[PDB]
Amino acid sequence: ATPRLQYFHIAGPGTREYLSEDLQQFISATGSYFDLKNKFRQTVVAPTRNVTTEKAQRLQIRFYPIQTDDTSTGYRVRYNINVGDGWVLDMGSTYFDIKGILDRGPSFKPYCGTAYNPLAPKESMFNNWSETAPGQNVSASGQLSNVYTNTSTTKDTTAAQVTKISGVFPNPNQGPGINPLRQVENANTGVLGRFAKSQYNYAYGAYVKPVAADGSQSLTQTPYWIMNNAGTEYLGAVAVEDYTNSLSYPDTMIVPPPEDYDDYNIGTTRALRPNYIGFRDNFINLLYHDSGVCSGTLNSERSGMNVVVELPDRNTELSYQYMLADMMSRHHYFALWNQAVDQYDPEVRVFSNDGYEEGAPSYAFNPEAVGAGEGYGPDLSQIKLYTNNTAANDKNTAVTNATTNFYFGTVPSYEIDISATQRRNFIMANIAEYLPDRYKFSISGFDATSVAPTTYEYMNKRVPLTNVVDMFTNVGARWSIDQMDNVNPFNHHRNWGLKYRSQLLGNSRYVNFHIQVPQKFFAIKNLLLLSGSYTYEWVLRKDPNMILQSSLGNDLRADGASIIYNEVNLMANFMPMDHNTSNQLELMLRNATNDQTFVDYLGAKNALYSVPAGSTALTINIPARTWEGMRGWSFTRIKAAETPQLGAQYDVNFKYSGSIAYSDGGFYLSHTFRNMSILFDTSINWPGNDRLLTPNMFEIKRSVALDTEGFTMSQCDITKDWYLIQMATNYNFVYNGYRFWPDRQYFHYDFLRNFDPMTRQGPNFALPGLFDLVSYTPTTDNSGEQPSQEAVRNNSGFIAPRSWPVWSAHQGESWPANWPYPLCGQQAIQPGQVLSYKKFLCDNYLWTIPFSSDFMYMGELTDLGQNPMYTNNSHSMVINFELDPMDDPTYVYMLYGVFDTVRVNQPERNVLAMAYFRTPFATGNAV
Amino acid sequence: WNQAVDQYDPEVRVFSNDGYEEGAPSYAFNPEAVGAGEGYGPDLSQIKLYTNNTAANDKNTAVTNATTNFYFGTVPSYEIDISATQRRNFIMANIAEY
Amino acid sequence: YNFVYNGYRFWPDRQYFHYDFLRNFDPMTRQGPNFALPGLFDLVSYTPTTDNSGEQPSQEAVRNNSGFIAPRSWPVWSAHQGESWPANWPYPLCGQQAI
Amino acid sequence: DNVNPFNHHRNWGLKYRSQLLGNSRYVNFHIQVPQKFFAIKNLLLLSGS
Amino acid sequence: DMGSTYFDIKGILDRGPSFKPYCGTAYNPLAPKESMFNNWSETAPGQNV
Amino acid sequence: VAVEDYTNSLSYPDTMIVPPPEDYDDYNIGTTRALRPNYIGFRDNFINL
Amino acid sequence: LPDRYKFSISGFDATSVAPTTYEYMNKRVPLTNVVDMFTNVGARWSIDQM
Repeated sequence: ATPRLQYFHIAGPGTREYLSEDLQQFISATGSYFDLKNKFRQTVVAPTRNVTTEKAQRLQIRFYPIQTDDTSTGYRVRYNINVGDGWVLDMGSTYFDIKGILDRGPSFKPYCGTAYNPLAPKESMFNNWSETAPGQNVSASGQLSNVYTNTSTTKDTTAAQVTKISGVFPNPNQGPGINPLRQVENANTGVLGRFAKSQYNYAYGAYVKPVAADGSQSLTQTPYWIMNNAGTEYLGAVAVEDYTNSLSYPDTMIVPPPEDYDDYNIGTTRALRPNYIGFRDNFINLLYHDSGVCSGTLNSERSGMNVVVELPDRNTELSYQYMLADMMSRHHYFALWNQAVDQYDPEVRVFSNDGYEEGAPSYAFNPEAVGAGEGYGPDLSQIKLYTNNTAANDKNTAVTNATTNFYFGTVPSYEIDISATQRRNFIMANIAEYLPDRYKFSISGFDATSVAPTTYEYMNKRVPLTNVVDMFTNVGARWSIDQMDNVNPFNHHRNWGLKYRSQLLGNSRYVNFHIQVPQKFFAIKNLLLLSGSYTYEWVLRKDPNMILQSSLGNDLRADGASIIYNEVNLMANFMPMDHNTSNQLELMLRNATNDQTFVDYLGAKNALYSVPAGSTALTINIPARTWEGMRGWSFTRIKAAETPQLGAQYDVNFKYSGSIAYSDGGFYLSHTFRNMSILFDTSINWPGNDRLLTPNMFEIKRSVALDTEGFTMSQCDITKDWYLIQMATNYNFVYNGYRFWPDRQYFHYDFLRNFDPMTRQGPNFALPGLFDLVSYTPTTDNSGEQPSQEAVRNNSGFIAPRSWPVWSAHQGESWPANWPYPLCGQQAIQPGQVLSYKKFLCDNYLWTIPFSSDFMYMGELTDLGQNPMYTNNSHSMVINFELDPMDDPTYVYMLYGVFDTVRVNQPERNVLAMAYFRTPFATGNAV
Repeated sequence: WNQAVDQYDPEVRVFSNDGYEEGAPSYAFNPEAVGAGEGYGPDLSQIKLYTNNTAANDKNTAVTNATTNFYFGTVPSYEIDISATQRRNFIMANIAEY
Repeated sequence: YNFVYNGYRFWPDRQYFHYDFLRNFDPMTRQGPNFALPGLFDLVSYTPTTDNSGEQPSQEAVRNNSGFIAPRSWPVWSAHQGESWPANWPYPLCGQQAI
Repeated sequence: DNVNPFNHHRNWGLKYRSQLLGNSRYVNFHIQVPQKFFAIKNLLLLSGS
Repeated sequence: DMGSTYFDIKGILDRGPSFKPYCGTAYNPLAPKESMFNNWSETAPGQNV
Repeated sequence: VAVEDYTNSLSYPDTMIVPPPEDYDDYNIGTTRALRPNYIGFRDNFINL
Repeated sequence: LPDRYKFSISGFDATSVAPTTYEYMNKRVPLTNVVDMFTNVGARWSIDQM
């Protein structure tokens, strides 16, 4: 409070108490148009007393396990958090510092495409050399680039280069080195090259590990002479290296032609499917949460009873996902808690087929501007240039030696439309490659039942059908491919969150990971422990499918993935606040009238109801209950293959490593709910007041083709009833008018941000014309040939055959396309020959129904949750579903509305007691 | 409410002519790596391969039958500047068209 | 962000600042081959010859995109030349044939 | 500069609006059009006919 | 309020020859990097050409 | 044939010649590349003005 | 890339012009192997030379 500081308002009183009172009224009055409040400084002074100890105190304490007890399924660690008096510990700052060794398995490509000769054409060959015995029957094809301007008819100019052949001198990188190739003479140039003796001659992805520090892929180089039909004339030399055993094709696969074409055709080489095997969002599935058989244990010393009890019907991971997404936007990337949300490519899921950016005719010209590619026109290779006679208007003088090139026509070029070429490459690799297995076929060397359908090389060696999706697939419609509307979009190499999460571990599969995992159990997520000695043990998963997330969802255990935890230490930060006040703080927190209370953010009992493949309906009957504070219902359906056994130490039937929609918020099956009904008693419908347009059921969607009375809103098949339910729940205003609500777009799990209605038209088949020339059923035979796909004849001569795998070389001839019936234009099909396909996708939403009498949010403890007709009187509801029938077993992830709270009471030193209470479902059993 | 505001492309209205992304000379090669497009240099179509003699530094033995093509020079290719191509197609189909 | 003892968390309230911590703090990780081993010859050279000539023959040891780009000793923006060849430099850090 | 920039195929709003109806020129459209007149845009009508 | 006071500066700026406002070139940009614009090399008109 | 003398009337603005090495200086002209894109605008907030 | 990872183009020579000049930066092509497609092919990794 020095007067020198006070004069400049650095440690002075403050603006409100030193300015003239009239001035404060003036600046406030004229504060909306003439702001003067920034011209009078004010400084906020720190407490500077009774807030921090001078005692030598550790600011950040590392806790290392007393006991470990490693096992094959989990990795337990037992800590002992000693909090002295005057110390106050927040478990919000507690986390597990985990460092170990991570093997992400060979099924891990951190990059699309290949790294070896990426610019090489797929069906290229690296200077072939195929022989039976050295010097015996030999076949060889390659470019001979290097020149040495030899004087021929003798060995001296050639043998000099041959003596250099044995080294790296052939040097495949260097070529002719002459820019005008026209200037070189055929008899005074010399020929050099370097050929490879190997099996599987493919330039694309060809890798031969070096043996010396200067290129030198091989140590033995037998030289061969090049001579014309006569042996007298010396023409060139050849270097040959044996790559039969030294050659490999990492991150690439051979796509052979069909079995009838296996001979006299080597097919093409394609890079393996990119796969990212990084950790999951927020380190989900890394601690044994939600498991009552292998839970953690936090308890004090005086009170030996464990205060961390976990139920198999709660969801710790998903609750954190919802809590964090409401706390902040999910597009923020926080690498500490590995906070990278699972996000697909919006251009890939809802495939807005807008054709392609049709531009001017674009060509690829010669390296020079002179040539005769497809040399139509007169030869002009033997012409003679004569000087003109301006008086006689004719030739007068012949030029002595006119060395002229002088070809005919424009620059020889090959035409490409990149905007269409890249469009099909985008469609057929970011969309086609992720089709379901039922729309794929083997590659003429692969056989089913040899490996499980959840392995990496199974997914690589099954090319999708080329007509189920292509450039013509609903050419003008923003339409998510209905063939993959039920395919997990987060299992995609464009999943930027997982893409970031995998690259935080490195580009190799041998990762010495060091990570920090937050505590997520709601009772101890933000617990503020007072003085005392606490022991807090927790067990960590070792399942590669659980702890690691693939971008393909393959079985990581079957792909050799594994993890070893070396050190798992517990970090805690302690405020160095004055012991005279922290004991006061801990004493006003030991007082029972003011003790910590924590709720699970999800607030939902979690029940998974099996729905088999062919089934389309599900009945959820429940025993008699009081529903004393129920919040409502939330439900989506999750594939059983993507959902682990609940409360399982180690799930053996779980052979999937993509995005577990149960654990995280990666919901993608909010569609495929036709309708649902609620009956609290055997026959008492919950709405039961003619609230809805269909009072006895929650008709989520109805087909617009069969629609007669309407009941479809937002230009899709969702119903008026269901649309009102969602907007009323999330946004609290439907009776004042439907509107968009930008205040909740950040939430990443609300309705409007991801409710995507789409519409296409499609030709009406089963008509005299309109033959539906696209086959969706593969022949599921060993050969990589699908003749049923050869009826589309689009891009006929410019793409690979439709029966062939897509990534094979093009062949055919230009031919009028026949398949895509023009739905628009002046040559369009008849208006009676078209249909409508109103549809909607809604990802990451998890449909909610509030247990509120007007469906509008009016408090966490809803309108009817305290209505003493349910609270006082027992009821046993039955919930009836009908769903779009899928082809694989799925659950129906039904989330009720529960008030799962904890009252943490710490009456004495190191006496810790937690009381758990859940209002509708207090017993927490299997329902 | 069919709420989708009319959005002109800002890169189209105010044409910020930043040229094009000039990289290395881009080349489109033959489907194979072997070809004789613009067949400059010696033909090498009727050649015969001879085994070497290390001691004599010369030809010693002819190969029985060498089915080889052995074209001259680098891999035949056509040069295309993708970035300039896209820039012009963008201009003509987005600015010149309208 | 004035809160560390209650737990490390992302703070979206300061991501506009253009000079705060979490906006521009970018951790990254790579693995790389371990050279100074019997194999793994480190076929990339980082020291140019520093001569008047426009040739760097020490760069000719990567043999990747052999017949499809300019020679590695040549300036990058020269015409492509060479012959197709299996690449040797980039040691596979992943996949079946990973080191 | 004096040509309507919203009459462009890169009109993302218009592209979305046209794609909401389908890929054909033959549309069995079903839409919900709001009321915009200010007197009755937000009028709270009491009981009555 | 000197918050509104600024300097209305106008003058002649020469940014120098070291100024390319655009990546790439503007003259035959689609031309291949090593092409020739229809060569004609001679010693004298009608001589060695 | 039409021949025009551009010996002194021709220039290569915004482009530079990237010649091959001296071992390839003859019998090869290499390629040409545009100069590095350089923007010489003023600084942010007219800093250092 | 830094000047220490570049070289002259067989026509340009150092010490002829200041290193802080434009045509010095133009006429110094960088080394092609220090940064290329294969440079940490799977890693989100800022180039340690940059």
